[PDB]
Amino acid sequence: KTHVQLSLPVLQVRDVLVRGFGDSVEEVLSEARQHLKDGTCGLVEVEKGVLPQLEQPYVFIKRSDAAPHGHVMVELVAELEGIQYGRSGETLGVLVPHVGEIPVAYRKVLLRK
Repeated sequence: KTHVQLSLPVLQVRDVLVRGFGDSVEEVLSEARQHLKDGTCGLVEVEKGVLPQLEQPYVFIKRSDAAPHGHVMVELVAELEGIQYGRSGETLGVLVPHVGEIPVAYRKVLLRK
């Protein structure tokens, strides 16, 4: 399938134990997709002071469309030193590994895989 319905655990930035997916734009996008597939991916909602607490490169989920079965359609965009790789809509949050942190909510998304 080109798209997959996922329910992403929303984590508080100060709870996150593993604060990025790796060391290159290509690696973080790769790892993010693997974790999304394995159900081991969390979402941090971006506000003032969140991103500097996480590790670059960042992986964003961004709205790709204006929501089948409650699931907002999203795609992945990476960022490193203020350059983005991809072009998409509004940020829903930054993806991080989920290693058992207790979430505050779930974000239902339809991921272009």
